[PDB]
Amino acid sequence: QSEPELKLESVVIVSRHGVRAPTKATQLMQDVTPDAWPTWPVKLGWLTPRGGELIAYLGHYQRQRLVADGLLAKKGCPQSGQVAIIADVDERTRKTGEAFAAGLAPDCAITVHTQTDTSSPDPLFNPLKTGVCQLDNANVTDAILSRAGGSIADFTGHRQTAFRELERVLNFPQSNLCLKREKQDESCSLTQALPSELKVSADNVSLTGAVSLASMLTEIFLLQQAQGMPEPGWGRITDSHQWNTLLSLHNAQFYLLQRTPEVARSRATPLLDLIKTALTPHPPQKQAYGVTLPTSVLFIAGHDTNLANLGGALELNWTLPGQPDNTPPGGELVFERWRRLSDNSQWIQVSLVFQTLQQMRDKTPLSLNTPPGEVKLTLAGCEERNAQGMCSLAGFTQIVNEARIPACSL
Ligand SMILES: [Hg+2]
Ligand SMILES: [Hg+2]
Ligand SMILES: [Hg+2]
Ligand SMILES: [Hg+2]
Repeated sequence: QSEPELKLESVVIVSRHGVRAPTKATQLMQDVTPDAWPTWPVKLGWLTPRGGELIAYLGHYQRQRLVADGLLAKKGCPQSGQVAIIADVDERTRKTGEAFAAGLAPDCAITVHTQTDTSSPDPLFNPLKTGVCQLDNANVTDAILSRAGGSIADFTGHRQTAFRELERVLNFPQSNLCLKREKQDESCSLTQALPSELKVSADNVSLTGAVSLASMLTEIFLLQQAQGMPEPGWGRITDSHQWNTLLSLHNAQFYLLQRTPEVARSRATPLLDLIKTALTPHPPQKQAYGVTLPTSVLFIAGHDTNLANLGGALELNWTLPGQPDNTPPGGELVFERWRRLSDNSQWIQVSLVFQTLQQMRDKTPLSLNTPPGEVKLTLAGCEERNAQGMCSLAGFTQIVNEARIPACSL
């Protein structure tokens, strides 16, 4: 029988937390719609039990997947120091680490390690926020505007179709913001009512106005859908074309703020370093958290921003069939190191594993027979590839070494 020419020796998964309740409930959010936003079963920004289940499903699937690839045993708890789970200090990331462990190795109680001080932010997930390093204001301002086509105005102008679709779902025309409009000489418009400005600081970048509101609102509609709520968007979202149109406003903000190299490289350095060191063969040592690397499987519970920063820094681009959000809840950036049996050469493969919006909505259990969506990624700047199109260890290491910003390493 034909035998595999490659052998999986290491897996590093950077995952976004699972489905959570919206992070905010502001006055603006209520003024752009005459309707009442549905309530959630958990606290704002917290993981919902359903979100935990969905993550557990992926954990269940990865276990079956890894067993078939021979990296994890089919029975029993993984051997000590074989599986490592790290998570940002947030409740939602911590719980995602627990949901994955429970799904990967039920009743095994794998430890979810986090930074010791959980009341302070973890630089691993954003070195800017803690001051490890800073953004070049002028340079970042120029790069974002450049990618925006010169101005945020031209940027939004090109997405008015998506913006009017959002207004339709919000019944924005009968909203307070619209009704108490002073300049009613003109038609109600989200981009007009809320001009979007680019704000760049040493430790942060943001978009004010309709761009960020739209990006948040559309994500909330997706969350309702994934959460299984009766009628996401008050029942005004009836087809896949509408889902994509709405979410495009979300992916668009991430394109500008999280994918832009001038922000991405810096923001992803700590993770880039952890990933490379975890994938590079070495004797069981550390990098932080009281966890030994290298190992066999490393699961990192983070955020969508991290997935986008890594994509931008590694020059990885993707679209997920059946999933309008490019960095969906539970979404996994999978890094694997395979060894070519023929000559013992090392190769790295990158994928994006995720549950389609329907698999979330229907809470469909995952397995080898019913796997989650998956897209094999190609490192744009990698020259030395193998038959399967994987990048060589050396090639990948070169890519990581040039993308990272040393001043931002931990
Ligand atoms: Hg720990
Ligand atoms: Hg190490
Ligand atoms: Hg490792
Ligand atoms: Hg998102």
